[PDB]
Amino acid sequence: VNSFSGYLKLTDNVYIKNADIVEEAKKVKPTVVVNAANVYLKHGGGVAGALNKATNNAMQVESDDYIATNGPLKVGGSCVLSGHNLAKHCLHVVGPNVNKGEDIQLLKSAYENFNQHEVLLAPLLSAGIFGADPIHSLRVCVDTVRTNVYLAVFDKNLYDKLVSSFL
Ligand SMILES: COC(=O)[C@]1(CO)CCN(c2ncnc3[nH]c4cc(F)ccc4c23)C1
Repeated sequence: VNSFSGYLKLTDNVYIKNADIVEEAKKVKPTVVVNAANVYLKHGGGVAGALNKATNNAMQVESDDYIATNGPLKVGGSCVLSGHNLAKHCLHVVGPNVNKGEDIQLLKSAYENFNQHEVLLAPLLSAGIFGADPIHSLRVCVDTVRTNVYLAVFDKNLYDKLVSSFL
């Protein structure tokens, strides 16, 4: 038993809700919140800009030190950093950005990072400003993640569509 509430169950291990991940994170304090990161951990907009704003820019400060030490992430890769006031940990995962021409097949590799964590609160990778089809992203999520994932979908219209079209 865990503290996530109001989710619809899609599969044995995947759950979905219409929610603001920042507010969902603020109430649940999950062990892991996933950020829709880029390779530079520049949290300017989308989910990343919202999560970072909710941390009063502490996420960005921590991220800049991470990059200065380690260099950029790989597309499809991830790193674990602090969850600040939102979660114990933040798993920064880089899905491919279609608006940069990145290979959508890397989306499966991106979701594989979730399997290193037993339970996660997450957005749909490569959705939103990353330019992928959220329905495809949901399919890859279901077919790749084996751990327990609670997907927060900000847009109510999109949430309803994802549910109605789910196979
Ligand atoms: C149509 O696709 C989308 O909604 C996205 C657009 O890039 C992709 C994923 N995403 C989010 N997903 C779950 N919670 C979210 N809270 C947010 C707060 C913000 F200020 C901005 C975005 C989100 C957000 C936004």
